[PDB]
Amino acid sequence: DEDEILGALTEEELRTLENELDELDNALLPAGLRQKDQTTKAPTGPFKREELLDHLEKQAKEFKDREDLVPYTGEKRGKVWVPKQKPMDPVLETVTLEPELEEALANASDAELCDIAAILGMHTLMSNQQYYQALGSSSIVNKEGLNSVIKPTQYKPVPDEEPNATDVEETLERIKNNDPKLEEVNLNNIRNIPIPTLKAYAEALKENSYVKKFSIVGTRSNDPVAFALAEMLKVNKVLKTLNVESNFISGAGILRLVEALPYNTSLVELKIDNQSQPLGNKVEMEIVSMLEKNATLLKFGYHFTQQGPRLRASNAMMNNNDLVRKRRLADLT
Amino acid sequence: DDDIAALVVDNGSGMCKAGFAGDDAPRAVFPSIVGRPRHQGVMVGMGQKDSYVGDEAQSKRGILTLKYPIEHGIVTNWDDMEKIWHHTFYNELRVAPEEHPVLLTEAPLNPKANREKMTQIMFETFNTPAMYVAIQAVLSLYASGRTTGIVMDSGDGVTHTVPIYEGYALPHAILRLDLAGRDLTDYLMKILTERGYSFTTTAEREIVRDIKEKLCYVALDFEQEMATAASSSSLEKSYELPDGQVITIGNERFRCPEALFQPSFLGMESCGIHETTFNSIMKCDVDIRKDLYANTVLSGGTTMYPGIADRMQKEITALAPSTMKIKIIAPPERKYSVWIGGSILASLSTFQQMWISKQEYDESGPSIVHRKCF
Amino acid sequence: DDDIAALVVDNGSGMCKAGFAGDDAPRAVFPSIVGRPRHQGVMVGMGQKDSYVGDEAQSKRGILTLKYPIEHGIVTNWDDMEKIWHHTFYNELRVAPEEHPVLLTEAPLNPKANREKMTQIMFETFNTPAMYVAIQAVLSLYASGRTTGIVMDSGDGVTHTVPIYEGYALPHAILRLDLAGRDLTDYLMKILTERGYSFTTTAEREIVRDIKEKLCYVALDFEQEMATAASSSSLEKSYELPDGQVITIGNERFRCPEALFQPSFLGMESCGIHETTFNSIMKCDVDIRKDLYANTVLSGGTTMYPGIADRMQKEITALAPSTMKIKIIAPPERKYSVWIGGSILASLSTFQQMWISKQEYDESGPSIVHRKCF
Amino acid sequence: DDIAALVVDNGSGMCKAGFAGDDAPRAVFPSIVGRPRHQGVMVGMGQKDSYVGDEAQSKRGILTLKYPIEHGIVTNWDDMEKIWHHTFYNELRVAPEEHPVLLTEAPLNPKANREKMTQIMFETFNTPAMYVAIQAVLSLYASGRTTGIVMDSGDGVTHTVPIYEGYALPHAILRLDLAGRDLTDYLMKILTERGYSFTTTAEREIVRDIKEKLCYVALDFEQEMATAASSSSLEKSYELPDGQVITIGNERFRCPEALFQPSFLGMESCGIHETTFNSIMKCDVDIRKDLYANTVLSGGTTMYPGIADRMQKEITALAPSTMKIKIIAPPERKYSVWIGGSILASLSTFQQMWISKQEYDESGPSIVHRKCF
Amino acid sequence: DNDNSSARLFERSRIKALADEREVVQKKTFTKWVNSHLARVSCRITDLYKDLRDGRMLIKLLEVLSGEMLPKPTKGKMRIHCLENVDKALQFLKEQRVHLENMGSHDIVDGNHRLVLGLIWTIILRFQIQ
Amino acid sequence: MAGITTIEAVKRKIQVLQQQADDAEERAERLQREVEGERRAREQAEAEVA
Amino acid sequence: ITTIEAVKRKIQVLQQQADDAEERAERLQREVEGERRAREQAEAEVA
Ligand SMILES: Nc1ncnc2c1ncn2[C@@H]1O[C@H](COP(=O)(O)OP(=O)(O)O)[C@@H](O)[C@H]1O
Ligand SMILES: Nc1ncnc2c1ncn2[C@@H]1O[C@H](COP(=O)(O)OP(=O)(O)O)[C@@H](O)[C@H]1O
Ligand SMILES: Nc1ncnc2c1ncn2[C@@H]1O[C@H](COP(=O)(O)OP(=O)(O)O)[C@@H](O)[C@H]1O
Repeated sequence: DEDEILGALTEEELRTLENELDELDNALLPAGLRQKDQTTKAPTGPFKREELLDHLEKQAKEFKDREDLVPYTGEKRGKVWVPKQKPMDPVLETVTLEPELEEALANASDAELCDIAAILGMHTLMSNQQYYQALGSSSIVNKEGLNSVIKPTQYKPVPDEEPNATDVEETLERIKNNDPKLEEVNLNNIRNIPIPTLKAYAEALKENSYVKKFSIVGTRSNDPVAFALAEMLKVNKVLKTLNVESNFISGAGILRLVEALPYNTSLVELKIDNQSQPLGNKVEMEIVSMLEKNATLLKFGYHFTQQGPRLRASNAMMNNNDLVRKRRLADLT
Repeated sequence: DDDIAALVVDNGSGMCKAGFAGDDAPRAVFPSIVGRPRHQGVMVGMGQKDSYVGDEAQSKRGILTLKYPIEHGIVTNWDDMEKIWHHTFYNELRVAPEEHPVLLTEAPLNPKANREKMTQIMFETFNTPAMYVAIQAVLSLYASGRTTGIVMDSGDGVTHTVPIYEGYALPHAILRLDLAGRDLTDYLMKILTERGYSFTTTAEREIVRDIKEKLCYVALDFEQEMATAASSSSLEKSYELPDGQVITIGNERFRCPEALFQPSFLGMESCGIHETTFNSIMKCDVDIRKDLYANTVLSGGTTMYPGIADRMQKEITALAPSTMKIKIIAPPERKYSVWIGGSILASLSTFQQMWISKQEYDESGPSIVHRKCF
Repeated sequence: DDDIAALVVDNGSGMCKAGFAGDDAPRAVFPSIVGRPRHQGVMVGMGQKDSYVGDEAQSKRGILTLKYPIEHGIVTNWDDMEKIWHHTFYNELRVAPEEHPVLLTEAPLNPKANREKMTQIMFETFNTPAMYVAIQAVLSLYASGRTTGIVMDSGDGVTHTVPIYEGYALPHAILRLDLAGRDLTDYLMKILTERGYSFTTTAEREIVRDIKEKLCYVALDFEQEMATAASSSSLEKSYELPDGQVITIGNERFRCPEALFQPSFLGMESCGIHETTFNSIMKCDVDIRKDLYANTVLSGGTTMYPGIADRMQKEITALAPSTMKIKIIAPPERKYSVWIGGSILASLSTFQQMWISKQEYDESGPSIVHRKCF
Repeated sequence: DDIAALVVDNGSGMCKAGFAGDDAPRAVFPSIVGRPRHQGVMVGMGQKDSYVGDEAQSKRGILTLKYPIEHGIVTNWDDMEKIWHHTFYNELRVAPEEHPVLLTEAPLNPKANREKMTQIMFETFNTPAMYVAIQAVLSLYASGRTTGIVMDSGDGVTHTVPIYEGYALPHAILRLDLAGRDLTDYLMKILTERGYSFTTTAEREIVRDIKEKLCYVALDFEQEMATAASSSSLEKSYELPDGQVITIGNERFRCPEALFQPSFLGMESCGIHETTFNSIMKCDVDIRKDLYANTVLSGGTTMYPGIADRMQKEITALAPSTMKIKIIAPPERKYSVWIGGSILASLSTFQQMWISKQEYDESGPSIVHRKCF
Repeated sequence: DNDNSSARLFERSRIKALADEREVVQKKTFTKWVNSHLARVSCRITDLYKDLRDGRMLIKLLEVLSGEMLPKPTKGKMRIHCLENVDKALQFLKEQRVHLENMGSHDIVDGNHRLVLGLIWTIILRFQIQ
Repeated sequence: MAGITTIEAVKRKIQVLQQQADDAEERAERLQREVEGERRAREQAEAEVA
Repeated sequence: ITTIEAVKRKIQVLQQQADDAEERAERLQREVEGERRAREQAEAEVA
């Protein structure tokens, strides 16, 4: 009875259903615009919080009290389970092997007791490391005891490393000046480097012929920095190693980086490990397929989730290193 | 004719629903909150019958402290459970628990004491004749009408993804991520405090939750959304407070749900929900992966963000192989669908074998739930 | 040139063990874990360094994400292997690898590119004059001291069984099963969830591995031990977390290694280690089986659980005919046996003919490893 | 006219069934029985305990798959009863009580196997008559020539028999246990070399499909190895059921080469060409000349592209120069063991060959040795 | 690969045609039989594969053939109720000594021609009109 | 059993251990006497049958 | 040099003596079975 079911619904609901079926949500509108606004009143005031608190308090005070039909008393109205008890095993036998050996083990401490407990085969009673050092040698080594609680390994403390002392503006100024005595630029783990500043570094290294290695590890770099570096790599002929590990570069940015590899023959090591999100297998397929195009790159640090692209990338690295070996051999003879 | 069937009680982390089996909609919907007088003994012990429950608790937000008895899907306080359950049985449903079987839901990988304690409360306090415990994700797959697919369920305490192929569950591929809407509420407060609106207590918690429900959306592109929000103010909206003051959210509308996809904002070392679904699919066999790609089902109240489905489809298609197709089923009624699953599952004629009757409980105790259920 | 002593390096999935040839024990034992910065914030303790290698990474778990370069005996990350090898050569043995030969180990059934890439990396980045690649389970039999028997090795990445009769290995009877300590650790996390405790991150993985190495044992009879553990709390033991709280594992201490004997707990349809060893014996000829029953040799760090020897003997005695005599040889130093036999192998006078020269590599490329090694 | 008998071919890999006098079988399905692995949480679903035939192959992920026949010997008989029930009642929709049944057997096998089949088919299915025939005799029937040597190769057993003018030589019958399943396992073990991992029973079907699509027999082995090592023009790409793409390459022709060199599997037996030559050489001097020109291939395993040229070249190398070698490989040889059977039940004198119900009732299940060859 | 092509060629043609013609005439006969037996009640089957999918037709056919009462079919439009309706008829067949192989409720629900034809043939052969 | 002592259980195990060692000793002497008797009987039978 | 180390040494020596004792016993048992197996047929042949 479709007509009766529709008549059971409200007529205003029927008109709303017709309007909603005509609207079908808002798929055409973007994600932000598809929501309706709450009220039409303009924003006013610097949000005085105490007025909110006082209004809420008096609103709570002048409220009519709902009275519940049945009060709660915590009454248990069902049968208690009362778990069963067992008669268990009431056995008692004395072994009494030797008056000598009675008194020998009667006054032994628990730490030395656990050695003879473990040598007889109660492996369940104590920990495994304790159990094995008990069986290690013919002497009492066990200090802890079977009853005592086990504790984790502490390993060894590591001394604190000095924080990064490489300043930003002077380094960029020296890079822009083509300084002959600046070869390594380190930017690892520096607080709050501006994105336009990193881009300024990216165009600054375009014309620098004296810096051989670069690193922006842990700089919270993003896709525009990746795009600018990808643009820079085509021009530059001196940079040996680029390190962009531990960043927020998306898959498309990494694709832009690998797409610059055929144009330049000066980069030998590139590391893109530990990114915030996985790149996806399509990006991996593109990376490996057109990294097979390049013949200069030797070291590439990336953990491939799939097996096919990983195998092909390993083969490509093997081929590049074997080309180096072959040209050395041909140069010798 | 079995005493108008059983009762379906979907006790979610932040809000509880209850109703009769065989009905499409739950009869009672109310938050799972216990409100107590805060610190004072003023006005002749004002705040009498100190436990305020449900709608009456949120009515007196100013003069009370609101406590959630369920945190992360685990019962911290059991007296508050049995108070809430008494309120459901007597104050709203107005039916006796002695003649009606009860169906209950729980998270997949929960500590084992919860099932035994729920069985003890059902059989010792409300003396129900029969009871069963199920999983919300299986109920969601029941509500979707399909017998093959992967189910995400994200409530206020827990997110879990399970795969099911042809009615056979794969226990090794079930995942549990502890990133839910409460964390999004806290992150929304954190980013609102930077703008200038500081929200601290439980009344502020309810207000911020209402703001999040009414004004949030999942951006398709995060950096494009940042550029748009910095360039112009068209994305900005206005929210009025109960007293009358009006504030502007603006940049905070899409940053709140983005922590679902990037947990680095929340301060958690975890992967996104899309990575959880993809890893749950990779943990299955080779052949049944394709169907799990074509039957992704969303559920829970958290998935009512606008544009979550298209964004997560884009992410999955970024991860998945390009040969096969990806589709996402996002019913508009999914927030209640878990309960609807119970309304299906208690309605089946073959389920009458699966009830845990009182006679077996009186011989086995609360441990029988480990053998009878799942 | 008797002063030139070769270096014996075993690259296990969990730990790397390096030492000088002709010694009874390895000089350096350290886990192969690479730690990298988290994304929640900047670290406190390191500046220009990009990553931490070895026990330095293990100590600073709270600010690092830990990655294993070896996955199931396969080198997924070759740069991570270069970092591990550099740390081994320069920070633990404190010797220049240019002046010493290097001996390495390998799992039996591997991708063929593993040996080639290993040889190329060693020769190009370390300039060693000679090197060699050997297979682990032959070195185990060298360490045991006999030339006839079956070796069942179980490391941190893979399990493999191989028979040897009078020094002739049978390649058609070698079996490789993917069951090691990492899957046991993951199952231990999954079975520690229902007691209440939760472990998610990689530091939690190391904590769970430390719990497993000290608390787990193999039950002789599974049903009898299950009934005993349900009967009373005699088997329960306590552990101290680094935070300060004390946990009590109880029942699941002997449930973790039971996956080695029933893989269906992990969802895989493979057989246990006892069935694998029996199948490997049945693949050989009829005549030599009588020797192979008498000389079963255990190895690997995974077989360090107490009670494994009697259980394996009982299972094989159930499988094998009644006439035959079975004994299991479990050396007390077996955890380092793969290294120890290597120290034997570099000491033999014939083995000096078997090295791979720098010149031979120079003409023949990295493909010389297939012709020169087994 | 009389009722047409049912021709049922029980192979190690596939089971075929049809009516006598037809030119093709009417039902072909794999001889696989699968059972559920995981647990079922959905209530109200199907409660079937065993998947059989194509239905088991339809759902591989949640099943452990088993073969009731291995190496030409039945190991599980309940699964065989399920196979035959699904063949009769579902695939053909016939009543077995009114149809004679013809069955197919390898030449050398355990004797009791025969009795069991007879003891099943007269008891559970109540057939009025039944008969058992050797595979290679039916293959020679379907070849159309009375004189020849038949080499057959399936998933369980390889066998060569010589027949001269309808007379068989029992002492020259040769059997070898290298067959298709061994090639599948060797392909798995050799695909491990490239890093690809296949372990479960469901993945063995994937490996079998890869072998059927992308394997061929090289005419010269060392030259092919040199060619495959020098260039990458021999590689092919396959798509996994989950969208992964793999590359076989050098493993395409190394797997079938194991048929000619059994030392790859550790077996010390000789190749198939050596087995055929030895079976010819065991015969009398006079009948060898007709046997050299009438070699017949049969079975699915002989469907590798290039097997005929390699077999002819090797046999010509072994044979004396003045004799000429002809390898007869019909294009539909995969069903030859069926087709000749469909011929054999249509003959006039074969109505005098049937093992009747009364004869079995009189002389028990051991009657099959007196009637069947 | 001309011989492999010819083998696939023969496989694609002769086996498929010889099975298809038998299947067509068998289903045409079975439709007539089930329509003659279902005509006593106000029911008719116009398609063998589609009308037996839902399950009411099968349970009514077992009702009229057995002459003996069957439990209430569950009411509902989803797949699960359909699985229930097929499963109850399968259980009723399981009681009265009829032996079935490769029969699941989801096989009839999904619509496999071989299994529904085999089920109808088994009903004709082994079940008793009585 | 809730009430137990480690010393007592260890002591019972020592008892069982010495019982095992003693049993194996009667086993050895048992079987040595048996094999000598059987060898002598076989030799005598062989001589007289020859 | 005390009594407890002597206890550990004593029980360890006893244990390995016991193990060697069952090894020798079972080997001797199988040899005994073979000898009796041979002798009985000789008696039957005498008859
Ligand atoms: N209209 C809405 N838009 C966006 N989010 C919503 C909406 N309604 C509810 N939510 C979110 O859903 C959550 C409630 O989930 P709920 O279904 O109660 O979880 P449970 O499974 O524990 O019942 C709230 O925290 C809120 O953030
Ligand atoms: N005392 C112990 N008891 C039980 N298991 C252990 C113990 N020590 C190490 N293990 C297990 O052995 C593994 C290390 O094995 P290892 O010898 O490194 O394997 P590999 O052969 O790869 O070197 C660890 O992951 C741990 O799970
Ligand atoms: N087109 C093909 N090319 C190569 N090998 C094939 C082909 N088709 C089938 N095979 C092999 O033949 C086997 C099937 O043989 P089959 O005729 O079913 O044996 P039987 O029926 O005697 O058991 C399969 O295992 C497969 O390995």
